[PDB]
Amino acid sequence: GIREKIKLVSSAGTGHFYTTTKNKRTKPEKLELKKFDPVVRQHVIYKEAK
Amino acid sequence: NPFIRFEQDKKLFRNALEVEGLTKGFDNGPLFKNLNLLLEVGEKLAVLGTNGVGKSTLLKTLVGDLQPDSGTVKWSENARIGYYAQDHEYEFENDLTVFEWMSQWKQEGDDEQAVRSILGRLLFSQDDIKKPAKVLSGGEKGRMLFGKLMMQKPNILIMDQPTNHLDMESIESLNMALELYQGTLIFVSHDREFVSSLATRILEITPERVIDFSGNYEDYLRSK
Amino acid sequence: KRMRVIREKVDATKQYDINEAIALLKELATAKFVESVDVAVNLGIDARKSDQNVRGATVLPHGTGRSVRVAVFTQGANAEAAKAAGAELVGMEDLADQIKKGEMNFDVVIASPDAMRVVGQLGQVLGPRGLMPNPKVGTVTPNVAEAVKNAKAGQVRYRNDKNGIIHTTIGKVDFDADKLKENLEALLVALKKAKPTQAKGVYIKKVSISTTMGAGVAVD
Amino acid sequence: MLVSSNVTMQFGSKPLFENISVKFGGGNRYGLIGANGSGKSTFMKILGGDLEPTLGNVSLDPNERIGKLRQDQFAFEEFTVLDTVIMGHKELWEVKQERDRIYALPEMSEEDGYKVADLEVKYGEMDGYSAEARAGELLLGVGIPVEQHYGPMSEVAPGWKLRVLLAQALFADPDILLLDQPTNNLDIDTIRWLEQVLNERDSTMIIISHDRHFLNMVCTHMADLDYG
RNA sequence: UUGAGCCUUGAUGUGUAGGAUAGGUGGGAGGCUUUGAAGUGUGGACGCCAGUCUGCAUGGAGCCGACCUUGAAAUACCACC
Ligand SMILES: Nc1ncnc2c1ncn2[C@@H]1O[C@H](COP(=O)(O)OP(=O)(O)OP(=O)(O)O)[C@@H](O)[C@H]1O
Ligand SMILES: Nc1ncnc2c1ncn2[C@@H]1O[C@H](COP(=O)(O)OP(=O)(O)OP(=O)(O)O)[C@@H](O)[C@H]1O
Ligand code: NA
Ligand code: NA
Repeated sequence: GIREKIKLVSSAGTGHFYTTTKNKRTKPEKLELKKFDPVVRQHVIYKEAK
Repeated sequence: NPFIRFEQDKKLFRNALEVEGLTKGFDNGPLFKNLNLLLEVGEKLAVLGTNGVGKSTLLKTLVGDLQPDSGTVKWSENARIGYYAQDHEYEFENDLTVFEWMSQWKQEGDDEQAVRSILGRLLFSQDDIKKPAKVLSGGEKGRMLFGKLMMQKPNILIMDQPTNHLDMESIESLNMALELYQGTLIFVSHDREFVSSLATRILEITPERVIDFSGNYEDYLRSK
Repeated sequence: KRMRVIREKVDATKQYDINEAIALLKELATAKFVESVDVAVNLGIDARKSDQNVRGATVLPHGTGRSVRVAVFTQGANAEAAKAAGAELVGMEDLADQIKKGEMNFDVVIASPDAMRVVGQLGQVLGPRGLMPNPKVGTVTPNVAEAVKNAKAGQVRYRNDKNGIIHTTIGKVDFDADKLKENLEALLVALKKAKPTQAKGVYIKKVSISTTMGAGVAVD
Repeated sequence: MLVSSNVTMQFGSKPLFENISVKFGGGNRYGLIGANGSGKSTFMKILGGDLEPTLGNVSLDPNERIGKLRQDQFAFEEFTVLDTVIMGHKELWEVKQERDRIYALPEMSEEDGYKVADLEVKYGEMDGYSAEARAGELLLGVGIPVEQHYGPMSEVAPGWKLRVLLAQALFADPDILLLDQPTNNLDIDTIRWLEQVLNERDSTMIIISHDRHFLNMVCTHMADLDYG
């Protein structure tokens, strides 16, 4: 529907991303969640991308 | 085509302006010497002149912001002055939103409705009013100041330079809005068609004599 | 006379040889002067780009033929070491505001990183002419004693114009022809060594040794 | 000899111009027009490369010069008139500010040693030693008198303020994204003046003004951005 | 007839402030001039209109340069563009 797909690309430098959905009409700003990066095995920040 | 119309609140009857002698000059030869003036409740008084002769400094001291070496400007008994400055950027600050910024300007209307309609009448969609009022651009900055005088209902108007960023359709709406306006306004515009069609009583500024009045501005140039 | 007779005698349509060029260069002898003859090499770069610029200094085996009044604007121990190198200045701003204000100029500028005084003292007068030694060119270096000897040794400086062509002093007529050839080879090799990395196309196209008061002849 | 490329932008709900795909080049001046509050100013703001779009179609030409007059004609009441014109050269301005922290620095560091030399050699390479004089002749050439060269921009009439801001844009650049709505300078005399300057200059320029007559005399192509 | 590229030569290109319509790099301050000059009158062309400019003999052999306000020096000179 109105909810489209984004990917949260990690900030640890490695290429890893959690893919989710986000409604843009209500909120046009980015998403920032501290998630787990299996490449470096640590909890790092995941800024929205794509 | 935004739909704007200005309506009065008390409608003074005899006259508005009273200027005896202005003699205001910043750091050079004074831009005007005396400028005896009277408005007489109407007389849309298009101030004119080439840029750099001080038509905006005349209006700024005509409203009482810049103190002149004059002897006061003597507004009427119940004048409600509405100002649309040539530069308008101090108003759009402190990161109020579109709905927030518009809301404080009112006297009797309600806060939720009757200000959404006025703000939304001039082409502001539902999702356009939930963003900061400083991020607006150009005509929307101008369109706010037209809406600002909607609810204020200024009995006497100024409109320093109204047709600046408007998109050739708001100009047709603004030209129509001031045409049926009842009351007094003292504007200075630079284009010809806006001044020509809109009612006028010319006061051109050239060094040193300030020529006053020739009628329609279709006759002011015809006299040349 | 000479400027209208050197034109027909020496033709620019044909490209000459190195050995002949030095011989014809001294062949003129029309103008009695020091005649510091020189060469302008058409470097192939895009001077519009800031990464293709060539700006450095090199030393010739025989020298420039003249000692530059290398004032040392390096306050501290550099002045003590540079006092025995033959410098006409000490490390301070004294030779830049009163000495360098009404004074005309020095020959070269020796810089000391420990003193940020002569950097602004020259300003639009001592720097507007380009006399300020670039930090990467060795004019302003961590030390002052080593550079002073090399500066007097004939550390020639070369920069591109707006087009990207380089010409700097190589020697005088008083130097014998064999000396000049080695001096020319010293410039070309260091110029070729310092040629940048984003330099598409052929680098050296035209090389033309010229007289101070005469003409210039193509070499290759 | 180069051209520009495509972009796509959105500041929230209902994205604005949705996969634009255009090219600007040659000598023709694309007059860009559009209704209020729809692309235009922010479309070519993206083109300047200072801010990047959301969908990111990208439009690159990083070799030649871009000079941009903007809509905020009062964005500098502080800088003196000579400083605003010099600041039109972005590389020169940013270099000078970090260079100018010499007399404001009472103590110098070791790493500052060659840093001040590194900035100064860049200053001379792009010949900032004439920027004040180079602008002055140009600034005098657009009609600004000498006596106000060193004065602040706060004390300059807005009609005059466009003549300074156009001189800032004209800094030897073979394209200009002109946000010039000749708002204050509508003397007809000054309007007729600005029509000669742009017409007799060969550049792949863009003009955005709402003046129907002004777009006739100058622009050759139009790039209306109306529906989507 | 008209566009586009290439070679060759010659011309060509200030306000701020001056003796002057000085493009950039600085090698240098002595070249230039009678392989006919200073100034004189005589004609193009160009010209943010003062002037560059070169066919012109006669007149016939001194002009330039350094200095001087300048961000910068100077058709004084040649070359590489
Ligand atoms: N604060 C000030 N200090 C010094 N001079 C000023 C100041 N304000 C205005 N001036 C000068 O006095 C005159 C008044 O110009 P002003 O700013 O009032 O606009 P204006 O002449 O009406 O111009 P426009 O038609 O372009 O809007 C101008 O010549 C301006 O340069
Ligand atoms: N920072 C921002 N983030 C998101 N959306 C924005 C932002 N700034 C502006 N917008 C939106 O983009 C619209 C277009 O603004 P823009 O600056 O492009 O004006 P414009 O259409 O060129 O107007 P004018 O012709 O009056 O200059 C605004 O009305 C606003 O809704
Ligand atoms: Na004004
Ligand atoms: Na805009």
